[PDB]
Amino acid sequence: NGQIINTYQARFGTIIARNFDTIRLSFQLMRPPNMTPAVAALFPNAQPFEHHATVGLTLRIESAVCESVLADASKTMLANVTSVRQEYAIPVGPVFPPGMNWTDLITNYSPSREDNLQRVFTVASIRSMLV
Amino acid sequence: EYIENWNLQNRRQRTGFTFHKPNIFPYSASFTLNRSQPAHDNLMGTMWLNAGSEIQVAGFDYSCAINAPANIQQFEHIVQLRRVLTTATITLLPDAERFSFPRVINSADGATTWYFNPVILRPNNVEVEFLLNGQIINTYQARFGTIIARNFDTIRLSFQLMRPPNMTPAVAALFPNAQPFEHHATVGLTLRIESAVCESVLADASKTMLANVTSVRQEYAIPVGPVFPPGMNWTDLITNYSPSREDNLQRVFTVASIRSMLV
Amino acid sequence: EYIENWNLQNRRQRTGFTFHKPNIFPYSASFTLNRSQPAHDNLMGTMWLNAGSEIQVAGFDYSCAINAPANIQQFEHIVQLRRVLTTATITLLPDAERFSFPRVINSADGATTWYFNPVILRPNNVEVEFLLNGQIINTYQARFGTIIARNFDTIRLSFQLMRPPNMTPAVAALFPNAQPFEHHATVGLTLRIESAVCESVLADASKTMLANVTSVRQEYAIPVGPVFPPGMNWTDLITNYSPSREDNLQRVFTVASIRSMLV
Amino acid sequence: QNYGINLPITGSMDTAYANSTQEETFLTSTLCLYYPTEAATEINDNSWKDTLSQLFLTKGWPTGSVYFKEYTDIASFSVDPQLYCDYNVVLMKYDATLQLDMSELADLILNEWLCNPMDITLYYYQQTDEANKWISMGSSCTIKVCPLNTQTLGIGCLTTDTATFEEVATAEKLVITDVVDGVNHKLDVTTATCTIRNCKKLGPRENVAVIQVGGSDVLDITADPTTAPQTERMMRINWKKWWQVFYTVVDYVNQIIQAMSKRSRSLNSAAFYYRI
Amino acid sequence: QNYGINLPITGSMDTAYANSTQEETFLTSTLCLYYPTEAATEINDNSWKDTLSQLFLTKGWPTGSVYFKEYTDIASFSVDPQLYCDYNVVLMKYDATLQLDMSELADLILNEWLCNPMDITLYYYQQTDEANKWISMGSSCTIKVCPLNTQTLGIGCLTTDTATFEEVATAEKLVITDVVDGVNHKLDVTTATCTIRNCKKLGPRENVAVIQVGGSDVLDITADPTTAPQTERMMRINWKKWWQVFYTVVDYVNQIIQAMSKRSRSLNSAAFYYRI
Amino acid sequence: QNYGINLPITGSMDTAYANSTQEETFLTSTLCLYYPTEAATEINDNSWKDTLSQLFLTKGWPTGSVYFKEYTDIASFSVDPQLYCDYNVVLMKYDATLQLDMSELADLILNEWLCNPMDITLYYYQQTDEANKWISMGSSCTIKVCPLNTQTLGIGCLTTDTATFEEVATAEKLVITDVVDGVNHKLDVTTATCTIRNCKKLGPRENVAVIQVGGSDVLDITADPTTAPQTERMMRINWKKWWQVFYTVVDYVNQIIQAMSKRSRSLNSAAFYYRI
Amino acid sequence: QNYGINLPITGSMDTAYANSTQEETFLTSTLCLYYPTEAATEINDNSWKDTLSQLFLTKGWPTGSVYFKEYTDIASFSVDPQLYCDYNVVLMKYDATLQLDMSELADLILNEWLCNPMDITLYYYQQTDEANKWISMGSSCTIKVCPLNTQTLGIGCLTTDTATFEEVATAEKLVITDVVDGVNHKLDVTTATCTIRNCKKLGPRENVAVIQVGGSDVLDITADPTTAPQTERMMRINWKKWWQVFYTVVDYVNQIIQAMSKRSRSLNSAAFYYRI
Ligand SMILES: *[C@@H]1O[C@H](CO)[C@@H](O)[C@H](O)[C@H]1NC(C)=O
Ligand SMILES: *[C@@H]1O[C@H](CO)[C@@H](O)[C@H](O)[C@H]1NC(C)=O
Ligand SMILES: *[C@@H]1O[C@H](CO)[C@@H](O)[C@H](O)[C@H]1NC(C)=O
Ligand SMILES: *[C@@H]1O[C@H](CO)[C@@H](O)[C@H](O)[C@H]1NC(C)=O
Ligand SMILES: [Ca+2]
Ligand SMILES: [Ca+2]
Ligand SMILES: [Ca+2]
Ligand SMILES: [Ca+2]
Ligand SMILES: [Ca+2]
Ligand SMILES: [Ca+2]
Ligand SMILES: [Ca+2]
Ligand SMILES: [Ca+2]
Ligand SMILES: [Ca+2]
Ligand SMILES: [Ca+2]
Ligand SMILES: [Ca+2]
Ligand SMILES: [Ca+2]
Ligand SMILES: [Ca+2]
Ligand SMILES: [Ca+2]
Ligand SMILES: [Ca+2]
Ligand SMILES: [Ca+2]
Ligand SMILES: [Zn+2]
Ligand SMILES: [Zn+2]
Ligand SMILES: [Zn+2]
Repeated sequence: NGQIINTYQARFGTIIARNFDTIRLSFQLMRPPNMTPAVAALFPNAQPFEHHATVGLTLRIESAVCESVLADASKTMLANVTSVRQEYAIPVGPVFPPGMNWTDLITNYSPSREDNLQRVFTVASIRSMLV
Repeated sequence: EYIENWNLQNRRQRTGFTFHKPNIFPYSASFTLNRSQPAHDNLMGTMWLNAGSEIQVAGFDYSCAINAPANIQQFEHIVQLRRVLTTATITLLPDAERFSFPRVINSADGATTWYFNPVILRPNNVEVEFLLNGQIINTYQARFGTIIARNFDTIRLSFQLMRPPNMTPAVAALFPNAQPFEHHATVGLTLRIESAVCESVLADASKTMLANVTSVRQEYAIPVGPVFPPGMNWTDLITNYSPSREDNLQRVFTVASIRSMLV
Repeated sequence: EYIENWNLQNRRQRTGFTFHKPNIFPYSASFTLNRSQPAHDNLMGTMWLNAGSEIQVAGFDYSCAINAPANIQQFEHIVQLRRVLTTATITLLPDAERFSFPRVINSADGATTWYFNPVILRPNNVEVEFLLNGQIINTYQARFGTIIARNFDTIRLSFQLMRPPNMTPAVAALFPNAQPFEHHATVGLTLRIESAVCESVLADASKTMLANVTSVRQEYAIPVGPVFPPGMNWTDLITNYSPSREDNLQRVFTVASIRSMLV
Repeated sequence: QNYGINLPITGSMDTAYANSTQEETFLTSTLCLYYPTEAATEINDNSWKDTLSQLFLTKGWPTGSVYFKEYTDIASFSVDPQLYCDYNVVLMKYDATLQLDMSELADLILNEWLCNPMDITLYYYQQTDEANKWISMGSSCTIKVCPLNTQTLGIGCLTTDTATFEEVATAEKLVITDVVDGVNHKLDVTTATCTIRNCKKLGPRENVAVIQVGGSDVLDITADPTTAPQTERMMRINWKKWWQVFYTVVDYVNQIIQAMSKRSRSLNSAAFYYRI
Repeated sequence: QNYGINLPITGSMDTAYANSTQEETFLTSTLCLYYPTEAATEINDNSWKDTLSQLFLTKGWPTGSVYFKEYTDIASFSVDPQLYCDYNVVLMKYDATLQLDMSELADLILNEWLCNPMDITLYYYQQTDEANKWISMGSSCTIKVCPLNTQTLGIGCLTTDTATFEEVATAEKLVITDVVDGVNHKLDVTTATCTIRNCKKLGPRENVAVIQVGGSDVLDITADPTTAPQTERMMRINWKKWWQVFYTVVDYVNQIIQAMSKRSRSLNSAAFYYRI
Repeated sequence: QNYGINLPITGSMDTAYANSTQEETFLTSTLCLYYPTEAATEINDNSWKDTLSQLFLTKGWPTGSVYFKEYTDIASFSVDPQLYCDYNVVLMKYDATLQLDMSELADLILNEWLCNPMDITLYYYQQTDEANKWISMGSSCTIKVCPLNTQTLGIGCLTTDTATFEEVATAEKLVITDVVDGVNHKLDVTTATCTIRNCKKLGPRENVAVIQVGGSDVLDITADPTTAPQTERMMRINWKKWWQVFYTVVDYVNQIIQAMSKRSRSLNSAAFYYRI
Repeated sequence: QNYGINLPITGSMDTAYANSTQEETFLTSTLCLYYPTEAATEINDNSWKDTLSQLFLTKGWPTGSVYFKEYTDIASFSVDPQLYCDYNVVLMKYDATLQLDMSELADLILNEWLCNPMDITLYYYQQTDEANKWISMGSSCTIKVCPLNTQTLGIGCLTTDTATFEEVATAEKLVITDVVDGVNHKLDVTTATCTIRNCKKLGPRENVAVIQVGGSDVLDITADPTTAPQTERMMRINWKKWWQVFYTVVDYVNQIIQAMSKRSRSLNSAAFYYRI
């Protein structure tokens, strides 16, 4: 909600975010003040620029806890609901996006969609006990 | 109504608060310039006031679409409601009276001021779309007066400034082929939510719960807390209407309605 | 509500009538010229409409504060309410659409007519003060949208016409250094009371008590009495809201609410 | 009754309109026509003033209310013009060679000017603001100016040597000088045949109208280059005969007076502001 | 139509615009270009009419729609001008000496006029309203006016002795006389040379546009000194050669016609409606 | 930073006006004054430039920022004038005989023209839209045009005989030619003496203002007959002494610069739009 | 555009490609081929321009789009080169004795430059940044440099005696001078014969491509000794005849234009942006 809960500076590896809804990754491309002849050759003082400096970060959420249902790499609730909807040619309804596409569903994860999705995921978990 | 909605929500059934003129839009008098330059004498863009239950929007072109493809300039205005509204009665009127008089407006960065000299043309190809999750729930084309938006969280007003193909000499005198453009063609739209239903609590024109809470906090000099903005400013509150803010607001509004029964 | 207030009043307890758009301002479309001359070409002053629950005020300067002490022209409007209002929700908007188009206006004595050609500038240093017994109860500086006035009987709207320090060539063309002044710089303010609470009875946009009393009096050709204006006219009644008038009006409004239960 | 103070006046936006006061204004006011001598020459009629008075009487002006004042030409008339009637109309013939002279004349009579004396011998003079000008009138005005600096020494001029002064007027009957504001100037003026006054432009002179008889719109009553306002009191007519011009003036006198208002400075309300 | 002229016409402010009617207007209208003889002289070409017609065809006017009418000068063209087709464009060369004659011609052809005969030999005449004028034209007009009084006695002019009348025109090919209203006037006119009619200005004329070639804004199509309206049909251009002028007229013919309106062409080509 | 892409701007009201930037602009910008030679001749002083620089320094302009460029006359100045200062003010003397040339010069310097080359020997040329003109400049431009038809045959002219062409310019030092759009024209121009270019009017040039010294409003910077716009950058002043002209220019430099804007095209943002 | 220049532009990496715009680019652009005089001499044909235009039309360029400009030699073309149209292809004949002159011309016309006047007769000058150079051109440039110290005293050169200055150019039609930064320099230049400007290299110029006819890779468009970039706009071909060169240019015009970018053309054809 706009308040910094966790902050990690120059840390890499495993980190813990205890409670959050926003991620802010700030980094910098610093020109190396001391360059060997090849490095200095890569970066001229003016155009043309043939080699382009890039600084990257990778963030991977391995585990989390959410008050709402979500698709994840381990469970099969989304797969089961989508499979059932596809196998019986269920026409698109007024709640979920066509084909149960996860990107559209999570882009506009509204309270009504949350209620319907929790309902169907709970039913799918019930069904997976037997089928 | 408030205690009934409290009990229904504690049971997680639909709760519905009915609002006359719901205070759903935070105040914002803003403009967008799609075509501009430092002299601000050949401008194309939009200016709007979104305030309370009301939205006045106006698309202006200084050239009057002289060089626009097919002599039509398309304007769009998207307003995202912070909460989903249902069973909403809307009055849509062709013109926006607020942006139809001469006006000296500030620059976007405040460095200078530009001039606006509207001449109002009827909006063309008006389409009011009421969207839910990006899907068109209601669509109204060239329809004005009372309309019903049954369930929506976004409003899309698309309207066109169409250059009159045939002009009388007095009209033709206003829109030359090139600059200077003394008269600037403006199309408008006014959208007023007379009544609606929301699952969340909102300020509205008929109820006094926001007024009661604000009065109680001001009278006893309650220090600003970690939830609400200072002075319970409704614009700030509705702009960032977070779930925690919604819970606290519902609590205090229910308490205020309880207090109103006696005080 | 009306019988509750009647019984509370008979015991001398705090009474409360809740009004949606209370009709508290007697109708008045007036102007004040702080600077004027026989030809009415260099005018500084204010024009306002106070109607029902609405106040539209506009300060105009024909010279656009060119010779003002700091290129600031200060305008002030004081509205004294005939009764104290509490728990009031108020929409405040920058512009006054009613005084933003060309007008031909009678002189104060009706001897001649002058010309008004507004160009609307953004009001500067807007300070809305809600006063009780001459003391400042609520203050809102540069705040627009919905505001709360918890307890007040007077409204003081102070605003300023500030000459833009930087002008584009068109804007600079509108405002010369000396006369003639063809475009007259106008700043505005709109103030709507959406809802309020008053210890006294008032006509509003939701209840039908005034309409019922007036209709009964007109249907049976009741001769004018010694208490009410000779049409049951609301402007005269609210202008001179005496204690005797208030007592009689509460009586008749309570009886009208009783009648409306059956008729 | 309360003369030295500016008290606000409140009016209701719905009171009424009083009846037309044009007839009473014509009955109780005076009209002055200013025209060049060549107009009288071309008319070549001894009783033409009487005929014009009769025609004005047909328009509601009582006999003797309308006066006709002759002037030789624009330049001569520009020497301290005195417009004393309630309503003044000046027929000014257009000369393409005298555009600035006509502009200065109109600026002098179409505006209100508050003038203080100038003693160029004793003092150095600035112009404080945009409304400050130096108006000089006489049989022949020749104004030369030396702009000083913060040390009182001339810029491109020597205070002692007038030969280096920068001439801004030469044998003018009337000239309005505008110099850079905030800069002290030493002035050399032909005081024998010309008086110079430090004047402030208060505002329009409501009761003076100038009808330009002839060419296109050339008057510039504003010293500012960016603006050349054409007020309703700056009329312009095309002509070939002076009798036609005077008949037009008489026939449309209602419109001409309508374009004019009573001099705000000439009524009791102006008392103790500057004059009456 | 006449029976329903005094009937309301109600329209909705949401009725879809019709398509452009410019093409249909050109395909069914006729255009007249009035130019002075000096234009054709300076062009010095005999097929230029065909070239202009072909250029107009490129601009959408079918062959045969555009007509070219020549006039010697402003004075000669003012003798009962004839406007022949749906759209009339008059190229008027500017001259600083004939400002009033240009104004008179523009007033005559840019407005509707309702004229009646004036038997100046028999009756005295009045101009009842501001819209009433006396338009006289022919080989040479010399109008002398003697205002009268309630007893028919002339004011500043003996009725019998025309030599004492007041001269308003001399050898004019066209003149619009405007005398004081409500006063009977005796008129002496060169009836053998030119005719005078009592005319009323009905309103503007939409099918006639005047393009002033060179000069400044000098036309005054209203006798009122306070007003010098510059309508959309009064264009002005700068020129060094006439071919550029004609190419400008052809290239911007759409704009010129836009400034003009249909239904303004009367059945006859005259410059006024005559009632005898 | 993001050049070549038009990004919408979404400013708001109530952002509060910033303080005056006039002082900062005067401090950081340069001003060029363009005046005729006769101005310096009449002034007749060898330090007048220094005095005007000092007077401008009194108005806020740092010393060395105001430049004084001289031109012989309008014709010579119309030979591809290069206005390079941040703000350019051109003091242009009025001549009744050079109205079109004055208009052409103003149109060339008061507007922005994207010009591409013209090789009349190799190709035929047409003006596609109303913003397309042919601008020719040099010692002497004589342009003759032969309109062609769809059969690439001259209309009223023979493609092989230039004597039958139509003359649109003669001995001009600057001329703007507007021909009928959508028609191919063969061109005969004195290429050895002057150069022609196909130029599109993009829009106003804001850093250039023209002060017409004396005269009336005669400029027409638009080829449209129906439009004669007097923008805020076209001042007119009545004059007798050039010293008064320069004092007026310096004293109202605030107003003059307010009427102008930084050249929208000559700044970092226009990078990859046309320049910089 | 300008107000939103400092705004982000966001793009999805899955947005479908638009169709080829090459056809539209050719149908709306203009191409200039700059070739030496020896090329036209060796071709020895008077209609070769028509043939090349027709071949370009076969390649998609509408007739009139392609232009051919001749220059005598590298030296003459370097005197204020003018780049006229949207796409400029410069055929530069290689000469082993003029490597630096070719490099200077390529640097001038392949990069954007922002230049200011240098009053070398009054002030000493510095090159503040590596992007700052001094570009001088004209009939004959001879630049002598005297580096100064903190006390203005020249280093290895007396300030008064120019003969002891340091020669950096001799009779050059164009030279780009690069002195040590942070050191004030006194300059002696043949101002009567050639002009010198203080210039800053803004960046590359996309609308200008240079094809080196014959030779080797010798251009060095950057002053830095460590960098000799060979951009996509610096082509090189081998030749025995000029017709083969022109056919190669026509046949691979698509590839040449691909190496160039739109929007780099400036209103003016100048090789730099001048600020005074
Ligand atoms: C004003 O005009 C009216 C209408 O003609 C007339 O009856 C009345 O007497 C006039 N005078 C006054 C003082 O109202
Ligand atoms: C008007 O134009 C439209 C659009 O080209 C076309 O469909 C229609 O047929 C035209 N005519 C009418 C009478 O609408
Ligand atoms: C702006 O002007 C005000 C008053 O003129 C002054 O106090 C202030 O310091 C100035 N600067 C800023 C950044 O507001
Ligand atoms: C692009 O090319 C495709 C394929 O030929 C064609 O269908 C389409 O109309 C072209 N134009 C656009 C704007 O996509
Ligand atoms: Ca001197
Ligand atoms: Ca004078
Ligand atoms: Ca001054
Ligand atoms: Ca002026
Ligand atoms: Ca005549
Ligand atoms: Ca007589
Ligand atoms: Ca009359
Ligand atoms: Ca008139
Ligand atoms: Ca010319
Ligand atoms: Ca021919
Ligand atoms: Ca054209
Ligand atoms: Ca024009
Ligand atoms: Ca060299
Ligand atoms: Ca040495
Ligand atoms: Ca260096
Ligand atoms: Ca290098
Ligand atoms: Zn802006
Ligand atoms: Zn008044
Ligand atoms: Zn309501």
